Amino acid sequence: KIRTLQGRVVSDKMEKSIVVAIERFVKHPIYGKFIKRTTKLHVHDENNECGIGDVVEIRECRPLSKTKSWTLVRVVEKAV
Amino acid sequence: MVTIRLARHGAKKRPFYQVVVADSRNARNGRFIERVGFFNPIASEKEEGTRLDLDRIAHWVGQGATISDRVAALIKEVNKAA
Amino acid sequence: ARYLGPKLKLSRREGTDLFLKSGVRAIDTKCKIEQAPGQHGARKPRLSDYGVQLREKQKVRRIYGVLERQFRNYYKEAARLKGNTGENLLALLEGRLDNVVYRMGFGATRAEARQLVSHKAIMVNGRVVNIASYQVSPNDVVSIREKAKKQSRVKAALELAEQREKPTWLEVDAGKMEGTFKRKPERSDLSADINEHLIVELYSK
Amino acid sequence: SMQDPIADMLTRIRNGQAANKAAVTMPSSKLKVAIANVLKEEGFIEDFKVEGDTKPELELTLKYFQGKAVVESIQRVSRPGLRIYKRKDELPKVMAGLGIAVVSTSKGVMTDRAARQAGLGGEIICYVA
Amino acid sequence: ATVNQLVRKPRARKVAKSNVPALEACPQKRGVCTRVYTTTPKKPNSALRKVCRVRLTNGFEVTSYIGGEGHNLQEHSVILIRGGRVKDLPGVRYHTVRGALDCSGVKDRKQARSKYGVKRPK
Amino acid sequence: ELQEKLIAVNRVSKTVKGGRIFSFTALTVVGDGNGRVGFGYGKAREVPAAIQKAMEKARRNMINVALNNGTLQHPVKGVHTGSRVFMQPASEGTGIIAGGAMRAVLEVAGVHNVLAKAYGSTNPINVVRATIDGLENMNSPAMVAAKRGKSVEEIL
RNA sequence: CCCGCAGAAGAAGCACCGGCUAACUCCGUGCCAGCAGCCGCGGUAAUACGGAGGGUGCAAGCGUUAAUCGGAAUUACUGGGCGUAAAGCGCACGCAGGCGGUUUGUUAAGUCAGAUGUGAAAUCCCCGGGCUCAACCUGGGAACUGCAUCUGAUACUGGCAAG
RNA sequence: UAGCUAGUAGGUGGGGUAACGGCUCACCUAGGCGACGAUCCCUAGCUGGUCUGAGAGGAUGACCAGCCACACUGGAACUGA
Ligand SMILES: [Mg+2]
Ligand SMILES: [Mg+2]
Ligand SMILES: [Mg+2]
Ligand SMILES: [Mg+2]
Ligand SMILES: [Mg+2]
Ligand SMILES: [Mg+2]
Ligand SMILES: [Mg+2]
Ligand SMILES: [Mg+2]
Ligand SMILES: [Mg+2]
Ligand SMILES: [Mg+2]
Ligand SMILES: [Mg+2]
Ligand SMILES: [Mg+2]
Ligand SMILES: [Mg+2]
Ligand SMILES: [Mg+2]
Ligand SMILES: [Mg+2]
Ligand SMILES: [Mg+2]
Ligand SMILES: [Mg+2]
Ligand SMILES: [Mg+2]
Ligand SMILES: [Mg+2]
Ligand SMILES: [Mg+2]
Ligand SMILES: [Mg+2]
Ligand SMILES: [Mg+2]
Ligand SMILES: [Mg+2]
Ligand SMILES: [Mg+2]
Ligand SMILES: [Mg+2]
Ligand SMILES: [Mg+2]
Ligand SMILES: [Mg+2]
Ligand SMILES: [Mg+2]
Ligand SMILES: [Mg+2]
Ligand SMILES: [Mg+2]
Ligand SMILES: [Mg+2]
Ligand SMILES: [Mg+2]
Repeated sequence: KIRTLQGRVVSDKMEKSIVVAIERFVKHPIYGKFIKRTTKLHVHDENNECGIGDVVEIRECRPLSKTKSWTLVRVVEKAV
Repeated sequence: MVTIRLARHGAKKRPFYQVVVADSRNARNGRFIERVGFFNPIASEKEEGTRLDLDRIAHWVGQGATISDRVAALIKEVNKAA
Repeated sequence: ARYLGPKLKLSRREGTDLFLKSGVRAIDTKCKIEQAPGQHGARKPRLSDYGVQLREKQKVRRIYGVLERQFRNYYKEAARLKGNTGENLLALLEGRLDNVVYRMGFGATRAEARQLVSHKAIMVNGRVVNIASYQVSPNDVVSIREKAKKQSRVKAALELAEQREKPTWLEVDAGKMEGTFKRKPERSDLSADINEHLIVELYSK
Repeated sequence: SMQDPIADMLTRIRNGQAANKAAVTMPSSKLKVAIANVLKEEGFIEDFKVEGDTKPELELTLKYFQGKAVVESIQRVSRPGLRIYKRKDELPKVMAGLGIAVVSTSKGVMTDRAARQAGLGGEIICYVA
Repeated sequence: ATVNQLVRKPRARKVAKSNVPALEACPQKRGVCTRVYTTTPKKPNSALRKVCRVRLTNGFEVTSYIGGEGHNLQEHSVILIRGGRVKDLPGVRYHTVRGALDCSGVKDRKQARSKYGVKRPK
Repeated sequence: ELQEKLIAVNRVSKTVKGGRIFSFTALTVVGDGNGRVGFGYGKAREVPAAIQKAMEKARRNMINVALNNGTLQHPVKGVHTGSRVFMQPASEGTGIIAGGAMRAVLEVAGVHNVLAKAYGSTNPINVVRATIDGLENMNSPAMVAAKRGKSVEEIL
C-alpha cells in the first residue's frame, strides 16, 4: 500500500504530461458548509496513455520538471 | 556534536539547571534535542533537587554524545547516592 | 499600604462595630456610633444596589485591614478555589496571620496584632514570620517569642481576649502564649452579619 | 421545488399539532419511516401507518395529552443547505436531556441517547422537545 | 445571510475611524502655536473659549482647547496636546496640556491640580 | 413567604388643555421562593400609591414554576415583544448571574443558581414579562414523562 | 540571614462628591469666568464653575491621554434583519455555481468509530515543592480542540448502474 | 486591478549541481496559470504564544523559545564540511 490520489484529467495536451484536478469536499472553517475545493496537479504520464476526462490514480515522486512532481499509477474509468 | 549539558533557568541568585541533550552549537537555553533531567543547586534538605534519567543519558552517550563536566559530576553523585 | 486614619470614623460609616478599639470602653461611649461621620451624618439616603454591595465590601475590608488590590487578589484566589466563592474569601481572610494572632489574643485589636507581627514578635512553627498576609495553615503552632513574652500589652490583650468569645478553630495556651491553628473556619463558624454574597456580586459585575 | 422531505414532514407534524389535527399524511420514504419509528418509540406520536404500493402514503397519528400537543417543539437541524454531523462527544442534549435528538448513525437512525450509548456520531437530523 | 452568500462574501467588520487622528495613536504630541484666539460656543452656551490652532511635529494643523482660567500663550509657543474634544467648540478635538513645555500651570489652583499642572502648595 | 421587590418606577405624562399631567407607574414582582412568581404594574398620581397598586396586582395572578433543586430545569428562551431573554441552569454556588429586572424576577421566584442574559430590548416591564413567560413554559421531567407516556426513569 | 543600639523617632498623597456613580454644604462669581466621558451646568439664593469645610474611592501611588477586546445579538457560524424604521434587482430568460422526488444494488468521497505517529520546550490550567509570605521559581500531570496514515461501519449526503 | 506568461508549459539530448529540477543550453511540441481571483497595487517578518471573551470570535506577535531574512547601499564570488 502506497499513498495515492485520484482525480479527473483536466488536460492532456503537453506531451508526456497531464493536469489532474483533485477535488476535495472540505468543510468551511466558519460557516460549516461543505465546499468543493479543487487541486490542480501536473502529473507525469509516459506513453501519453491518458485522455481528457479520464479518472486517474497518481503518486508523489521526485520532481521531474518545474511543475511536475507526480506520476500516474493506474487509469480507471477511461471512457469517452 | 551532540552534548549533554546544563541549561540555566530559575531566578536571579536562585539557579535551576535543566539537563538537556543538545547540539553543541546551539545557545545554552536554546534549541535542544531532549530534556533528560534537572539539577537544583540551592535545593534544601528534604528535597530531591537532582534527577537524571540515567537510561536516556546512557543511550545518548552510546549514540556518541559528549557530556559536560558538571553533568558528569552530577551523574557520579547520583550513582553514589543510589 | 495601611489605613492610618480614625477608626471610629470607619465604624460609624459602616454602622456596625468593626472592633477597631480594644473593647474596654463601649463604642457608644467613645462615639456617636449610630450617626454617620461628618456634617451630613444625620441623614440616611436610600442606598442603591451598587451602594449596598460597596458598603458591605468596605465593611469587610475595614474589619480585616486589607487594601483593595490585596482584597481583589483574595477574591480571585477564592473564585479559583473550588466551592463557594464568598465562603472561600472569608476563609482566606480569616487565615491571615494578623487575624489569627488577634483571634488567639496576642493583641487587643488587629492593628495591634499587625504591629506585633511586623515587629517580629510572632513565630509560626518555631520560625519568626514577619508578613501579616502570611496564610496560616491547619495544625500550625503560632507563639509569642520570649522578648515579646514580657510585653504588658500582650498580657493585657490576653485578658481582653478571655473576655471576648473564643474561636472554635484555634486552641490557645495563655501561659505558654502559643496557639495551634487546627483548621480553617467554616462559614457557619464565622459571623453571620457578614453578607459575603454582596461582595461576590460586586467583584463579578 | 420540494428540496427537503424530512423538513416537510417535520413541518407537517408541527402544523398538525398546532391545528389539533388527529393524523398527518405525507409521501412515505424509508428515511421518513425510520424517523417516524424513532418518534413512536420515544412516544412523541401515537402511531404510524404506511399504506399503498405504487406511491405509498405515511399516515402518522399525532399525540395529545391535556388538550395540548405532546411535541412542544420540532426543528430540523441538518438540512440540504447546511449539513450537520457530530462526533460522539459532541452529540447535543436537547432541552437538557428531556427532549430527544434524532441522529442518523452508521447503525441506523436512532435517538441521541441511543447513539451515545452505542458510541458513534452521525448526521443530526432534528431536535424534538 | 444565506450560508452560501456568506461563503461567497463574508461579513465585513465595521472599521471605526479614530476621533483623534492627529495624535496618530500617540498619547500626546508636541506642536507650535500657529495662532491663539477665542471662539463662541454652540447653541446652549455662551462664552469666549480659548483655543489655539497648532502645527504638530508630524505635519498636522489641528485646533486645541486651552483649559484653565488664563494662560501665558502666544504665537511660537511650544505646547503638548492630548486627546479630548470640547463638545461645544465645533471641530476642536484636542486639549492643550497645562503644566507642560511652554504652557504654564494654572495660577492659584488648589483642586484638580494634577489636571492643571499646579504644584502642591505649602 | 411572599418576598416582593420593586424593579422600576417611571414617571409618565399626559397632556391636557391646561398643561401636562404627571403620574407614576411602578413595576413590582412578588414570589414565594418555592416556584411562585408574579409581576404587577400599578399606576397612580403618586409613587407610594402606585407601588401599592402594583403590589396588589402582583400578589394576585401569580404563576407556578417547576424548579429543580433551586435552579432551572433546562435552558430556556423567552420572548415578549422586544425583550428576548435567555436563561440557563448553573451549578450550585454560581449565584444569579442576571441583569436588573431579570435578577429581581428570578430572585423572588426562588432560583438560586442561574445564568441569564437579556437580548433585544431591555425595557424592564417587557423583560420581566419575557422572563415570567419563559419560566412558566419550562417543564420538569415528571411533566415530560407524563406527556410521552413513560416513566421518569426511562427518560432521565 | 541573624544579633545589638537609640528613639515615634525618617516616611501620604491623588482623584472625585447633579444622574449614570460611592460621596453635600457654605461663600465667591452672575450665559461671565469657567466645567464636561454622555446627558448637561453657569444669565445674582450654582450639591455641576473657583475656594473652603465635610465626605467618598484608591493608596506609594493616583488621575489624564493613547491603544485593543468586552459590553456591542452594533457584520448576528454560534447569533440580526428587508410592507411602513436602513434593506426585495422594474420584470424576465439563462451559463457557471448552490440545492435535488422515490426504489434497489454497488462504491466508500463526505460522515462516523478504533488504533498508531506527531502536535518542541516555555506558557494556560490541576495537585505538589522552594524562596519568612506573595510575586517569582519549580516537580509531575492535564491540555495542545489540529494534522497524517492504517483498519473498520454504511444510516444519511456524494459518485456509478438499473428502476 | 481580468486577463497574465516565450525559459513561458512540457518533451528529447548535452552541460551543470553534493543532490532532483528550464538550474542551463540546442532543437521539438504549443503549451501553462486564471473568477476556487492569475496578474497588478497597498500593507506585513512567521509561529509557539499574548491580551480580551462564557464560548465562537476579535485584536496582536514587546519580553522568552523555534523558523526566516538582513548586516552602510548595489553586485560578485573565493576560502571552507
Ligand atoms: Mg502595593
Ligand atoms: Mg470609514
Ligand atoms: Mg447653557
Ligand atoms: Mg449617589
Ligand atoms: Mg471638575
Ligand atoms: Mg453675588
Ligand atoms: Mg451663592
Ligand atoms: Mg457634576
Ligand atoms: Mg464644584
Ligand atoms: Mg460581536
Ligand atoms: Mg437589527
Ligand atoms: Mg424604507
Ligand atoms: Mg418587486
Ligand atoms: Mg435524494
Ligand atoms: Mg449535483
Ligand atoms: Mg472515508
Ligand atoms: Mg508545550
Ligand atoms: Mg509553599
Ligand atoms: Mg450510500
Ligand atoms: Mg446513494
Ligand atoms: Mg536534463
Ligand atoms: Mg545529463
Ligand atoms: Mg516592514
Ligand atoms: Mg520585516
Ligand atoms: Mg459575546
Ligand atoms: Mg525589538
Ligand atoms: Mg543569508
Ligand atoms: Mg553581509
Ligand atoms: Mg547605520
Ligand atoms: Mg555587498
Ligand atoms: Mg573548515
Ligand atoms: Mg570550496
